[PDB]
Amino acid sequence: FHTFFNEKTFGLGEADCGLRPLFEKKSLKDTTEKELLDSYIDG
Amino acid sequence: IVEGWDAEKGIAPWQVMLFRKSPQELLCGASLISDRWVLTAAHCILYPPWDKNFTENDLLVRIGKHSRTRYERNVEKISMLEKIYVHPRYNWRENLDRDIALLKLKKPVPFSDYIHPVCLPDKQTVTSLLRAGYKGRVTGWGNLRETWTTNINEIQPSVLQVVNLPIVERPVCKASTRIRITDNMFCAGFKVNDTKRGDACEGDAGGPFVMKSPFNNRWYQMGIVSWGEGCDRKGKYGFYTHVFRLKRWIQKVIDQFG
Amino acid sequence: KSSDKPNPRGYPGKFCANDSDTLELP
Ligand SMILES: *[C@@H]1O[C@H](CO)[C@@H](O)[C@H](O)[C@H]1NC(C)=O
Ligand SMILES: *[C@@H]1O[C@H](CO)[C@@H](O)[C@H](O)[C@H]1NC(C)=O
Repeated sequence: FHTFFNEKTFGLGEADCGLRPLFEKKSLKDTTEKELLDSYIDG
Repeated sequence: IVEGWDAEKGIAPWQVMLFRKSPQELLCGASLISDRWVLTAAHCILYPPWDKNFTENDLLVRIGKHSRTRYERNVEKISMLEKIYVHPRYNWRENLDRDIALLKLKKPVPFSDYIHPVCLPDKQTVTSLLRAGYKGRVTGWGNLRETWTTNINEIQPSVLQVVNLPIVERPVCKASTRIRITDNMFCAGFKVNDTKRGDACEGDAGGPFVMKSPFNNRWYQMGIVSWGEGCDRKGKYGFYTHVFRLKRWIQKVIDQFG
Repeated sequence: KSSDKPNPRGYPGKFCANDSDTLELP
């Protein structure tokens, strides 16, 4: 990833944002992800 | 959210509720970009046309909720607001340009399985995901439909809704309304004008418009539920605050704590 | 009409005292 904010002005989280505990961390996809991931035709 | 569905628990740990203290009232939605900062729509905080001018004390935020009403203890965490930072060049009089604001939680909030911050995009992620056709996601406890079968004000969900919407080309977004849209907002919905339906309605403001980068597997908040005419209106698209464009501002504020 | 400014989304809490008809429709 890439720390953009300053850990002390921003707060904790920056380095692990966007990763849900009940899915990503667990390698579990949610009901509708595929509908989104499949829409990213971009290379 | 209209045409959406029940969100699996912990589907959006960042989703937040902007709660008015007295009287208690669920105002808008919000996000968690950090344990000290909450992002939400500016008009949720300031809107003269409706005698709407809240301050740090008038309200607070509830994080990690699922139910639109009960107090899910041992899960959701309440937090008092320390300072509200609504974008200066916010324009509540004309087109609601730059609808955005930052919320500084008095005391940092503890993370968990149901509360985890969302990621702010970067020039690189935006350019590749924020394009016409690419679908994004939105979540909130807003109205399930634009209208009211009036003898029944029950169109408000019992649990956090979630709808997947695709982004619409700028020109179309422009044509869709007489209102003057800017490069500080983008719209999404369906033209297909049948296929699937769905949009955010009253009460989804501040709600995040997120996308999961197929590259690093993380969720990014491209927009903020701002405005729209009607809800799920054919030939009509929703409008969210372009988050990446106000990154600069966000940066400024956080770095100088306002 | 005499208008058009966008409809902000935080729900109508500010006027949840709204419109319909003086009752009569299916
Ligand atoms: C909000 O009220 C504050 C605090 O009393 C005042 O300074 C300001 O004029 C009000 N906001 C607007 C732009 O109406
Ligand atoms: C969808 O219907 C809208 C709303 O009536 C109309 O403005 C639009 O041109 C239609 N889209 C088609 C038929 O391509």
